[PDB]
Amino acid sequence: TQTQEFDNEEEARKAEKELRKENRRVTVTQENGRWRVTWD
Repeated sequence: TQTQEFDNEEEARKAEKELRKENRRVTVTQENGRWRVTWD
């Protein structure tokens, strides 16, 4: 469990699609904006 924030270039969505193929699981959360993808 590790909070990694990304750009607003939408490479957080790329990171969802990419890191899932290697990392345990990523959790994309734009709570009040700010693409905070917490990967395990």
